[PDB]
Amino acid sequence: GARYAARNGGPEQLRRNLARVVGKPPADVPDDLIRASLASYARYWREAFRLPAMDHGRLGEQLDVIDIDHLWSALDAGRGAVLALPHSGNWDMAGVWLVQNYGPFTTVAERLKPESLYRRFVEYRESLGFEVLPLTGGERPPFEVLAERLTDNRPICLMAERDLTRSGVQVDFFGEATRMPAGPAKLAIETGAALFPVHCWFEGDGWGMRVYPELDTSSGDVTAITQALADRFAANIATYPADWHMLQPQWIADL
Ligand SMILES: CCCCCCCCCCCCCCCC(=O)O
Ligand SMILES: OC[C@H]1O[C@@H](O)[C@@H](O)[C@@H](O)[C@@H]1O
Repeated sequence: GARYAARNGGPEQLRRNLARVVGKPPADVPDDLIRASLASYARYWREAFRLPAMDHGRLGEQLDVIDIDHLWSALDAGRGAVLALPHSGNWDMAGVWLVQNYGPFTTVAERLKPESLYRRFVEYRESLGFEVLPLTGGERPPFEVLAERLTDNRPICLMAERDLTRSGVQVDFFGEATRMPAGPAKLAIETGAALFPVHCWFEGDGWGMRVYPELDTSSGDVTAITQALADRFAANIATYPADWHMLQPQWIADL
């Protein structure tokens, strides 16, 4: 019921999510923003098609990342780093930038059906240089392989603003209840890795990317950490609202 509806969407569900971003009823969401959001949504897929075929050496030299030194200094400190970002802009282009300026990083992939579809997504992201760990059905437990990368002073990247299963962390998101994955907060606690909020967007015909100051994981409270994670994502999504490709149900109430 809710698990099926939670993996559907389209322009109608997009309006309901952007309604929270702008703070207006669904019918009052600007028609120009919906068009910009669908246009941004189309661009990611248009780029995801040709991204494995482009000159990644060019992309790494010419694209920039705001406050990238936040990540370098944390890797210079031997701590590892957790990069948690929302589904905004082109994050596969951001990974390309990291593969060229640092090297391969690790991530997790939901085991989609059919398997052939899942196989294609692995190939796609592996052809970009990412390490893809199966969230289920794999050889090793995903949470524990990632923890090894973090204590090994390596970066992992997690799409970390949506997880509407029984195991999601409930947080406030534009004043309403949603659920986000616990992975990012739990991995910074258990391993001490630096937890950096990350945001990607479309800067004209280019790509905008930014690393934000790492969150305080001193409390060991997954909710308090994930809530600060939600606060940062909401602050960034509000700046580039059209570049947030959330056509799926996001908030608990819409299920
Ligand atoms: C310094 C900024 C670098 C940001 C690098 C972002 C790379 C993220 C790539 C994520 C690919 C996997 C997306 C879906 C995974 C899932 O289902 O959780
Ligand atoms: O975050 C997971 C989502 O990532 C997007 O880039 C697409 O590949 C979706 O099919 C997938 O469900």
